[PDB]
Amino acid sequence: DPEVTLLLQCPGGGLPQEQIQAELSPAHDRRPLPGGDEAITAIWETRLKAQPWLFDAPKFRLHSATLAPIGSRGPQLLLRLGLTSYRDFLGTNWSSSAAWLRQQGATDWGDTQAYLADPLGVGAALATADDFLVFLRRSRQVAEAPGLVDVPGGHPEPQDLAGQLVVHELFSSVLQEICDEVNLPLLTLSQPLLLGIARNETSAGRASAEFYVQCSLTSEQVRKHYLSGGPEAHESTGIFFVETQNVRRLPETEMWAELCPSAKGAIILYNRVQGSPTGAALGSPALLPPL
Ligand SMILES: CS(=O)(=O)Nc1ccc(C(N)=O)cc1
Repeated sequence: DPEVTLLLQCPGGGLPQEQIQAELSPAHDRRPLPGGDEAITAIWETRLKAQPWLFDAPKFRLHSATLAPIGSRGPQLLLRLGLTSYRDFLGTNWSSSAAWLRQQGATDWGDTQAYLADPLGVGAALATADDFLVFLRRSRQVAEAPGLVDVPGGHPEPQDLAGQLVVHELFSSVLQEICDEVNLPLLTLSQPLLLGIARNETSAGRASAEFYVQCSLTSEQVRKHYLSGGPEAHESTGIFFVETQNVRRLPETEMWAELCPSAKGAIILYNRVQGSPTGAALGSPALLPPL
């Protein structure tokens, strides 16, 4: 699967908020473009002259993530974060010359991402009480991945001492994205666990944090809540459910070619981190069928 690369797989079946540190520093920001940031301003001006209702918004930028030695006490992950914006994304990762910026970053900084906005996404493997994962169909009229299958998520907007507030906003934002798009009550959702980080190589390597969330409602109750909002309550055009039993072999199905890269990342990390049992009981042939 060339359109997705794993940057991080979390240990212990996934990390809770209390085990993650963030360092938010201007040292983690995008580098100014070789010919000046005027090229981003020019793309933005041109876009507003066709769509004058568009607005900019701040975003978190992922610089890097370091995992502690496995089995250790204390914080298990450090996230190095800077700040970016929707405007900087449209002028870099979304630009037709994004591959040229990646090559110049390798040359100048030894870092393919140095000249890229790289806004941080969040996504969820959302499981129902009757053991299904939740999937959403994208509109065929949108600019990125039209008509493809997605999972719930988004790109969080800002507002270990500033750090712990940033980790809280990341975990908070995946729950808020589930409530806004699936129309679920917040009290039906578990605290999220971080499964890992995946990169979208079709969007010049931008990364998404992928989380596991468990809902106390059944698939039928989740569908009712989603539909009861009506067409204006969601950006997606449909919802559907796959048994967790069948998610194991999803990359061998015709569904796999319809999944957007960030949803592929969520399902690969769910299979590696929540699936794949390590012990004798769940490992037994009747419970883990070979092939
Ligand atoms: C049309 S989209 O599928 O919502 N794609 C996006 C990609 C990046 C950003 C960002 N973090 O600036 C926001 C949205």
